[PDB]
Amino acid sequence: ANIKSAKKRAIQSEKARKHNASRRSMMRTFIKKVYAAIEAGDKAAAQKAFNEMQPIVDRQAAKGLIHKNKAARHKANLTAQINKLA
Amino acid sequence: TGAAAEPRAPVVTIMGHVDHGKTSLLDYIRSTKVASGEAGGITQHIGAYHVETENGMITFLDTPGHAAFTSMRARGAQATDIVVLVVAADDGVMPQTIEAIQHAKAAQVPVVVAVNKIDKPEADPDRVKNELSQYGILPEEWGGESQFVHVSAKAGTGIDELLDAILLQAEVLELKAVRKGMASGAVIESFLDKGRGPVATVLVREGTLHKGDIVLCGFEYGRVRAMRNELGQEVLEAGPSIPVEILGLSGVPAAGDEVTVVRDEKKAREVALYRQGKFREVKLARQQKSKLENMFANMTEGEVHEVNIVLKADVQGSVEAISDSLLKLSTDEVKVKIIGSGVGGITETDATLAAASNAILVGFNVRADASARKVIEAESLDLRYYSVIYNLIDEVKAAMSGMLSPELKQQIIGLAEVRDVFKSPKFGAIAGCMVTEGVVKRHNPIRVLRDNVVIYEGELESLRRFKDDVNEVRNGMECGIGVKNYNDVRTGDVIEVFEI
Amino acid sequence: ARYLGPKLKLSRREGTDLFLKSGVRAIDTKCKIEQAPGQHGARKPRLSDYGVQLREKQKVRRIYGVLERQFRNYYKEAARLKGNTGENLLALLEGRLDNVVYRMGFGATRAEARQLVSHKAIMVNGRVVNIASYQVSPNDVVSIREKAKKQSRVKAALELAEQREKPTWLEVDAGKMEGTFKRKPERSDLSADINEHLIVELYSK
RNA sequence: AAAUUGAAGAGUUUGAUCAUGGCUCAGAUUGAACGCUGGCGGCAGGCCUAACACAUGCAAGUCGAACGGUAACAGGAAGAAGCUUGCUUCUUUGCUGACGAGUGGCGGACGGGUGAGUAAUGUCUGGGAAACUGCCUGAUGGAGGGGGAUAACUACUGGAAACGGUAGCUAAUACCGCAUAACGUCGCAAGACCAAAGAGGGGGACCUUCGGGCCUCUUGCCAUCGGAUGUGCCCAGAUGGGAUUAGCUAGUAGGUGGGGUAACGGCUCACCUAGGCGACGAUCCCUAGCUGGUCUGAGAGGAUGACCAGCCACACUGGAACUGAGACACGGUCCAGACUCCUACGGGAGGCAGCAGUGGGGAAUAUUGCACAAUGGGCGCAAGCCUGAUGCAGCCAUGCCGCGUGUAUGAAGAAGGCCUUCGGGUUGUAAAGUACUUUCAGCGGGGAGGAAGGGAGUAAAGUUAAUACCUUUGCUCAUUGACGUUACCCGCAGAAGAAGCACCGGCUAACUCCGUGCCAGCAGCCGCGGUAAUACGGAGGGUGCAAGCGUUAAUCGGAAUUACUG
Repeated sequence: ANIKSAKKRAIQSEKARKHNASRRSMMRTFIKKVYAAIEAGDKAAAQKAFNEMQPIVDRQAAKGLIHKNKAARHKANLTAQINKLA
Repeated sequence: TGAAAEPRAPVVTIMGHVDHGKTSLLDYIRSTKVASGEAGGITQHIGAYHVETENGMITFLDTPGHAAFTSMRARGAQATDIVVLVVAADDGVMPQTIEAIQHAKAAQVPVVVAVNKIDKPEADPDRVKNELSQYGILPEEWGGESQFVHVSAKAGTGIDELLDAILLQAEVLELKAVRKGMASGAVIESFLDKGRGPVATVLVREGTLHKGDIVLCGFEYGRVRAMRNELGQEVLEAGPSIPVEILGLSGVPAAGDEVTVVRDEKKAREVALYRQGKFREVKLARQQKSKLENMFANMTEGEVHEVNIVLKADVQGSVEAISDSLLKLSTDEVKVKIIGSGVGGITETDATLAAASNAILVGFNVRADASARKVIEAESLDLRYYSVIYNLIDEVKAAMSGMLSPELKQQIIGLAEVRDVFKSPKFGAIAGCMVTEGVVKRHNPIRVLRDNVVIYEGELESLRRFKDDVNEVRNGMECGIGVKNYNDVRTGDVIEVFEI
Repeated sequence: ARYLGPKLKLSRREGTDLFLKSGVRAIDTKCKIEQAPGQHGARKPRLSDYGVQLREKQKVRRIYGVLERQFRNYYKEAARLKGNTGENLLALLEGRLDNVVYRMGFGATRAEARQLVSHKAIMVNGRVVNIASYQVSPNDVVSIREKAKKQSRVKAALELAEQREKPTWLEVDAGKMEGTFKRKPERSDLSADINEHLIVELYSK
């Protein structure tokens, strides 16, 4: 970049990018564990997995990695499905 | 005003026959050595470079000596306070060097000289002194006040003496200038740039400058946007001594002229336009005379065939100078003329200029514009740029030499004698022949002669042997011939066929 | 921006006195008043309908010292204004300062009055107005400023003025060299061999 | 009170006529150009062409009151001395006024440029419902206790440069756990789950580890529900032409369910139904940013979309997402393309449709200027710093408006020119002469306003333990204008420095002589030119405009000549 701060911003945005990426990848992992339990038909594994997932979709919302509404749908959606089976 | 007198750095020019290592003297002092780093190995351009050396300050200017640069050496002499003439003991005196002698005396500029080669054993100073003794210029210790210097120019040997003479020669004469006042001077060389715009290299006689000051060069006017000095990209102030490239002028001025700054631009607008009117009035005047001079509707003879050329050179100094040398190669037979000499590069209206009348488009130094390539590539034309003027002056001549179409005589293809004429309805006659030499052909012209004088002339229409009607007949083979518009066939005459 | 040439030519072309000289002289002893200027002045113009309209507009313009652009703009304003356009044109002309200065007798001619104005010799409401076309309003007081009061042109100008018909809508004190634009002149105040409707016709076609 | 209360026709077909019908003119208008000419000023306008390419400067920073900090300069200091004993120079130490480089915060999504693309994820009018929304704002509560890092820096090392490699080492409002957790999110509910950060100003007992504790106020941080502003989304109508384009469509149209977004939605995927669009113009092709408005017209219309303002779209070309409240980013990143610059040859760098400026194209369009003083934007508690936004200045008669280039007097009415039947007519009161004025330009002298604020003190209130500090409001003192030689006013000199352009046969205001002789030439239309040419060219005279005047280009008018009105 040409301007002093523009240079600095590219550096900061890359750091943030690697920070966000790391936390975001983690989060989707814990979401995916729940969908995987559901697809195997286990209430407990899927409830257990939902309980681990809950606090982290909530936290990443508070931290701006995602919006509150996204966290809610995930909880709403998974909760809907797990109940529909056991 | 104020009549303030301050000393200045002397402006010096150097002249000679090409090859006295005139450039080497400057580059060694400048500790640059740009020589032989450029195309051609010689300096085809003019430039001024100021250096700082004890004692005081001095600047150097140089112009190449060639048959072609009649104007540059003439203007460079009158501008400089001191002129230097390089001479070699091996070269001695040459017709280009004596040409530089006249420029020194006619400009009433004092002259000091230097012997270029002390290195070569076959080179001696005494030869130079005595042979140039005959000419009133360059006396030594005869009471003619002129001093000779002996330098290596390669060795880098002093020099100490030459430098001293130059400082002294400028010291002995009163140096007159002023630090503040109305700026004025002359233009060294002008050219055109793409980003920067039209620019000029200007020696300022009275040294003063400012970004806000209005400057008027010739019939061109404008405000200075920026100032550049040699390598230095920007200079705030410029004195009467050191030269500074000027920028921001309306258009590319004349190759050289007197430049004067003014207080306001509005007052200088009418003056600049006034000079254009006179230059335009004489332009139409010289146009009417040359056309009416013949006093006839056409040329009295067959020299009417001519060649046209289109020239745009990056520098303004060349187009006027080399054209004069380009008119030297002109001859009565083939006439060559320049059309639309440009200040730089190439343009749409220039390519259009070569489109109307067939011509070669050449430039001392030029590059093709994006809009220029489209036109040149589409229609059939020729784009050729030449680093040196010598390669140009040779090929234009070449273009001219080719233009000529002279046949001064041809070589007989075959010679045949005719005997026992026969009658034909179509051609009226068929003359039986026997080829004694060569091969007879159909469409090649023939010369019919009797007793060494030519009875008739023509070109064969039908070559026929028997009923074969072959297009070719060798020697010592029976052959037959007939032609239209030939009434009388007599034996003993010989027909001479010749190729063209 | 001003007509600077011979003046009686204008009167001679329009067929009438345009008051372009002081009036000290019978105009017929200064020029051949009843003959147009030029080689062919004696010739009569068998004059077209357009011609009579043109000459009438020229006449009024030449009286007041107005060139075409400004005068056309005067028509435009007269038209825009309420009431009869032809009469509005003459109100606007007659309200000009160079004009009013002339009518109070401070200048022998409108040309002279205009020079008085331009040369900062005239005040309006004790305030210096130096542009000729300044529109003067009811109750305004225009005066010769103190320094210009001893100019002999002005005394002579007031003498001649005293010998012209005296305008109703102006109250002039010759001693003080001040005067008051009481009201806009009516149509009936102004000469009756001006044909405004012709000028109105010229500018509507 | 007033505020669309407005409308013209002429020449030219014919021997002549009436009708038909086209061509042409008078008018307004212009971002104009060219030709001749050119004094001043105020206000405006100024690449319409190549969304062609761009050298150089400048156009986005700021905060030490978040943080480790010193390298510059500035003081200060135990202690070195300049020592001529209070003046001091340098060795030192961030002690502090400040501040390069660094982390961090907020801004680089605004301001400014352009109109390429787009006949619709556009615009205009009018409505909807499923949403987010930095800074500013109201409400109610938090602001507890910890942890591992890292740039800078240090050491070693690679590069021509750009910029790197190792290992050390350290701070925070950088970063992450843990606690706390509802009028929040999920859930019928029971329950389950989510955050944070300090930094400054001043200070009375009181005292220590002299750091501060503690007292107090300012400010920032977290949560939730609002306000305001901004933005996303959906529907209807309108918004160019072409059928010498009539059929178009597989995410296509809908349904179910999963996923997805801030949010509704074929947004996406699977499955199912077989629909959906189209002569009320789909599809395809050409062209084009839309509007307020602008020009013209009595109007209805016609033409149009510079300058100002609103919306959209773009940022070298094609594609992409990252950061962020906001971007798929005008001076950010990545890939590919076109192109250019640097290089020590191994490798690097850049994108003016920001402001100046350059080349190129063109009939044609400006200075590489001054200033943040004013308004407004970014950061900061502030002081202030930045701001080619903006305010101004330069250039060009490009346009609009104003003014000047003198005023008055001046006759047998001169000389000269021009016409003349040689009587005289004209140029012409024009000139000369005579008085007289002095705008503008020139030169000196003086001198508003655009300035509100901000700075020291002071006093009062609200604060509080407090007269501190903070903040508000009065007081005084000294100050802030790029323009600028400002506007404007006074003085001096003299008519002194300031008039050109087109036209004069009819249309059409303005007539004669000489030259030419179907030539040279004119010509908007008719039509002029072969011996009297008011039509060519010169002259005298005249007409119309006037710092302009003509010619060319261009829209509408007249044209009821696309006729809805008609």
